[PDB]
Amino acid sequence: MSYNYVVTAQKPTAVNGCVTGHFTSAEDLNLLIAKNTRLEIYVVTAEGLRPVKEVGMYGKIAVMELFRPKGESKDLLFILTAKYNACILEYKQSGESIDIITRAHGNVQDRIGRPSETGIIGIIDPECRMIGLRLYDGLFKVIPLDRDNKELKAFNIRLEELHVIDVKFLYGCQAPTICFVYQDPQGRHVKTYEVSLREKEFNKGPWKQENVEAEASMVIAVPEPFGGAIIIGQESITYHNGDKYLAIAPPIIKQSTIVCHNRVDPNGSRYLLGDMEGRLFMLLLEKEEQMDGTVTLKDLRVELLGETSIAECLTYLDNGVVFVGSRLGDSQLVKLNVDSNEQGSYVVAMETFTNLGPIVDMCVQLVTCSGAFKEGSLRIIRNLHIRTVPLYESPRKICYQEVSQCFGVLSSRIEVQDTSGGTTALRPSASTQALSSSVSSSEVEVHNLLIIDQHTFEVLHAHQFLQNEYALSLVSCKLGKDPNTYFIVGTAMVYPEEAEPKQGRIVVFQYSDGKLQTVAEKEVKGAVYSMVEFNGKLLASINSTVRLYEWTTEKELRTECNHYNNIMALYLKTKGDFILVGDLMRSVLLLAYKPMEGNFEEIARDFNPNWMSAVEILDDDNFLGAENAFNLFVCQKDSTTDEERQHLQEVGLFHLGEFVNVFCHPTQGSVLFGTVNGMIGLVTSLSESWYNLLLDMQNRLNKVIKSVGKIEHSFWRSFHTERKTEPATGFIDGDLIESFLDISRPKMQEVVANLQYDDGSGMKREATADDLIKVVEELTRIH
Amino acid sequence: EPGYVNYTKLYYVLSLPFVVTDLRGRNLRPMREYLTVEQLTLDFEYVINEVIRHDATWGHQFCSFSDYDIVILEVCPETNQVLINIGLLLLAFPSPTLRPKTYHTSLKVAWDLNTGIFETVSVGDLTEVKGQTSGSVWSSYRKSCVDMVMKWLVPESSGRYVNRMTNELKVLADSERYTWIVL
Amino acid sequence: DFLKGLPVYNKSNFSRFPSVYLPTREYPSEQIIVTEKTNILLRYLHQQWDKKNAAK
Amino acid sequence: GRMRLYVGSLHFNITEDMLRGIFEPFGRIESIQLMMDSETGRSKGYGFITFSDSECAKKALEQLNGFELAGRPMKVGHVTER
Amino acid sequence: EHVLKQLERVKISGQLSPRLFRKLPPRVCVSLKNIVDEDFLYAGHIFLGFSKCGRYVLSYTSSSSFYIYHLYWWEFNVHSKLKLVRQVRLFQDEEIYSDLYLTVCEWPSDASKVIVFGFNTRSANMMSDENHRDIYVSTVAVPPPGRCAACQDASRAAQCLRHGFMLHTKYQVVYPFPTFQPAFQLKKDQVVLLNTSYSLVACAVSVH
Ligand SMILES: Cc1ccc(NS(=O)(=O)c2cccc(C#N)c2)c2[nH]cc(C#N)c12
Ligand SMILES: [Zn+2]
Repeated sequence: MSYNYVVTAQKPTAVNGCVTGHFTSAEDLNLLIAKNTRLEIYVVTAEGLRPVKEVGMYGKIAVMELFRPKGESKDLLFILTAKYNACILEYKQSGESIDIITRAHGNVQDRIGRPSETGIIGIIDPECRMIGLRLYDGLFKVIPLDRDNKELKAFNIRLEELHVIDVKFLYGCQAPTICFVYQDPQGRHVKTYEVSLREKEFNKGPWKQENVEAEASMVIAVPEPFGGAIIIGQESITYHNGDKYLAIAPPIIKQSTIVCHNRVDPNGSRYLLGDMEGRLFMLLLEKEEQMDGTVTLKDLRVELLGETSIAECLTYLDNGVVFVGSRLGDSQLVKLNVDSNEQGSYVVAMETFTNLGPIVDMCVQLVTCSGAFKEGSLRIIRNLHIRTVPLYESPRKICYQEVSQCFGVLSSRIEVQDTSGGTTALRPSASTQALSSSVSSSEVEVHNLLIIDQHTFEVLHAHQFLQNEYALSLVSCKLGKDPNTYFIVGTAMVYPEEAEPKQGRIVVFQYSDGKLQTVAEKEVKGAVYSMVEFNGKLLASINSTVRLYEWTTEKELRTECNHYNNIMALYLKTKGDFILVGDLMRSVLLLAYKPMEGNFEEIARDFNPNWMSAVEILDDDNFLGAENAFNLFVCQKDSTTDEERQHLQEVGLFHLGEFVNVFCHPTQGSVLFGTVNGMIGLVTSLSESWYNLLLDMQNRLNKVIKSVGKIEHSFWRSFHTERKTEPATGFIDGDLIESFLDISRPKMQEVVANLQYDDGSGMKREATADDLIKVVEELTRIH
Repeated sequence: EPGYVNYTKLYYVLSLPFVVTDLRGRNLRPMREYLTVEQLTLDFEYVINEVIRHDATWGHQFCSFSDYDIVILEVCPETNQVLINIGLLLLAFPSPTLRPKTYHTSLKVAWDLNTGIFETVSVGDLTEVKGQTSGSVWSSYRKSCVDMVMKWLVPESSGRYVNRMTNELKVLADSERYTWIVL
Repeated sequence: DFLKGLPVYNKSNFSRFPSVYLPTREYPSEQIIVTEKTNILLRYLHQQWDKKNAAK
Repeated sequence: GRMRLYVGSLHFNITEDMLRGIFEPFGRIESIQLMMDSETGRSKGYGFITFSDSECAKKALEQLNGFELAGRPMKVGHVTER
Repeated sequence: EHVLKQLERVKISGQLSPRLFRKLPPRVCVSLKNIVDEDFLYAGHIFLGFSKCGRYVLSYTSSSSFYIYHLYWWEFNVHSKLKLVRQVRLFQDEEIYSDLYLTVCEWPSDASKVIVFGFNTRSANMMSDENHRDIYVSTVAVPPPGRCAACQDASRAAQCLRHGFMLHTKYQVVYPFPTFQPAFQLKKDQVVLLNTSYSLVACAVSVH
């Protein structure tokens, strides 16, 4: 049996959402930030953002909206988790005492219904009559907002439009009305429906359905006096309101997709628009006052303000200050000013907040390949101390070469196909600013192998791969009886005509005297997804085949053996003669290289359906897996008939709540992992007795520590997929047990009350608060 | 408790007839002292006569019914409710505006599996079958059942699909793992 | 320019320039959120036939 | 005599079992083959129904051709048989 | 959209689901001829497809005055040969004098059992009888996924009740012949709704 302990080294740093409003007091202007499971509460003060409290929710925050139903002196918070836990939260302060009250809570999941392509959408009616939720295709969930009833009986309304892109509740409506963009075989359309709480149905919307741009991706509900809706596309911006229909096709917006918006003015006169390239625009709604008192929208105008980090969300704060919530790069506080600078920009950065996400690869003290596109960087983490190395392009893979005192970094940069012959770069980056550079022999991605100095992180050399060649995998090792250490790169030919790679290369490089020399090339008939040093041989995975290569005295790669039983062999990890193969669609499998046989042997496979993200070998008998549903699992050789030995058993299950892209090596062992949200964690093994004590301690802590939104810890950490839900097993939440040191002394005594149990290799203890304090403190020293 | 419902329970270890066996051929041990077989029946004939008697406004003009066609419109596993549509060929006198005529109607009935108790949810209007054949009426009826299920069709998750396999096929696909067996 | 006159909630906010919440044993709730158990097709037919019953 | 019919202009979610239910009341059916896309993993919108009797297949066409099944007007016709 | 462009999106988004790889071609294509055991060439199996988990691939036999039906479970491993796991005799002690249109179904969440619905175009008696049709339905237990403690207890080459039982039933339907509705009939896990044209029967088989 396998017992594991998972703890957070670095909490998530990517910003998934941000809202402004009056949550703490009616007077306080608050900033609320969602960093996966984490909710950060701030007060906008003279000095900037004064932190109030950071609360960890037992769920991935999917909906975070402030609303004020009548009778409330302050805004209430609505939260929906990825596991469909819904809650209405109230902030309460009594002198120095701070409490987050759960006004209402419950799970709003449906057994029927398939999660929608554009994900969970949560909207609140301007007149706080109801909460609207788009969770599944074909259904619209409505939570009636009634305060004089024991339960908020939520119901589903059928939606004929099975593919909705975005939806919002409209302003200035006598009847609650939703406005949404949907897709069907005739294209994209904008439609409205009135919501009847009495009849539990939709009624004909205020204005006729209108046909829209093929890539119309977001709806903006414009407040009164304008009313109506703004629909943002790839090439156009339109306004719709019953009679009115305005359309602007500004060429400025054509190059990049607008992905976020934020209302500047309470009346919706100005909106901030953020695109994929990090550009910031101002959408202007020019008004016309009517003599009947009403105000009509006369024209729309967009103007480029400047550049910010690639924004996931934007929130205007106060006095021209805007918070840029970034997912792919560092978050910012930016200042808006009417006078342009040296480059003509109206945006000036005030503060920068480090974001490690997405950690797409890492090295070991810790060196990550962080961010993407212009936000691409390297991050050096030690005792936490963080150093950032800007690349201004996408880092893909990293490897350390001790003998060369340098790192090997695969990277990609975007170039544009122009009026002229070839393609040209849009921005200067690491691959175009190296000390020396080379090119291979025998919008688009240009792939490079970067040689970066281990001390200064200076880009010493940049080797550009062939036209349409993508570098996928990277290793630094010595092969065969050859004493030299090489940078080995696995590639694929990505053409603008085909879908699957049918060609690729394995290229052996040697770095000397500030330059990279091509030692050898080996043609493959597919994509070289992963490569690992394996007992002085090269283990590589080409499409669906795992292959072992020998390095000859002739400095050539000679294929030795192949294993063909894979769908997409994306991940490889080895320990001795054992190979752990991770499939994008077919779970994991264990192979063994048979030295006296010169071939592989399929030892055992995990027969469970799992879409893998990363794999790791804990020990000779325990294998760690991370999948697409944000769960961790541990496989073990079934401990007998040959068929029984050929079956890997999932003995450990745990809902992590993060997407793992890289695993790398009291408690035994230390496997560090990097995630999409920039969270860094540690997985370690426990003895049976250590696990038993820590598990009893978890159950005791859960009876004392309360959850915001009243989400059960056990429910949160339960292994969950669209196929099954099972309670977490063989896994200890290190974060929960560590929190014992942070609870008051009277609460510690109630946790350790009539606890002895502890079978430390034999017999029973008699546990006090001080016994466990010593236990938890030794555990905090693992990271 | 009701007369329209019939429930039978039988236990095993080594109305419809059951030839419960192992993988070889042994008919196991039929007793009530392990395997558990359950059989909850719903008599259409009773339901039809009950719904016409109490829930059809035209119930006074009804004479007798001929054939009937039962098409399931919905199965709710969370509430254990089966929504069945009952296609019906009957004989009835018309409105005072006699002479007995053949008509066709639809009876929507919700059937609870926990209680075994049915509930009537819709009584159709008596529509005349003027010189339409028996096949003409059942084809049009089923077409309306198809029409309704398609209208109310809400996509289900990946993991809750009822797999259906039959070969009289060019490829055998494993959708979730993008694997095909070419025949 | 149309960047002049940005919203001012308070001038005393940017002209100048977080603690973890561990909820202690304290639990006063108010309401619960529940989903309508009955099927949407059934609810609609129930709704339409009950309106036909009202048709006096 | 034995007659084969062409059924077309069908909604892609119309199943073989649905087609059987709609056509079976007219007479005995020897075979039904709804054409499927190997690459989509969904109906092509057309197929063939083979009645045991020619007069039974004639009445199925007379009563179903040009009439809407799930909003799409069904196209029921004859076939080569040569 | 190139598979590698799709895969890069995954690494920076953390959004990997099959309903995204929906439009791309199959990753692996293997011909039935290259994975089928040569001794089963003379047998003439009719391959039905994959079980919900990609582990098994099922097939049937319509062997012969009466017809005998058999259900097979083959272990699938992409290019490797199919390995026969389970062979069961469908519709026990039942003499079928006409070739059945059989369908093998699987419940939404219950992977323990499968249902085999076989029906003939029209019932008989020697002579074809136009007013009736025969429905044959069998509930078969699937092989154990791993090591089974109850299965280990055996006296001959076998399988416990949970991972080795079978259920059979036969019923006559009349005009209009009831519609086959497999998705609704098995919407509730472990229940089969069977329209016998005179009543709807709810059939629950469960091992404890
Ligand atoms: C009216 C009707 C409904 C449903 C089915 N079959 S099903 O239960 O397998 C099903 C359920 C829902 C959607 C689909 C799909 N695509 C299939 C029918 N078979 C014959 C019918 C007739 N007349 C019929
Ligand atoms: Zn068993």
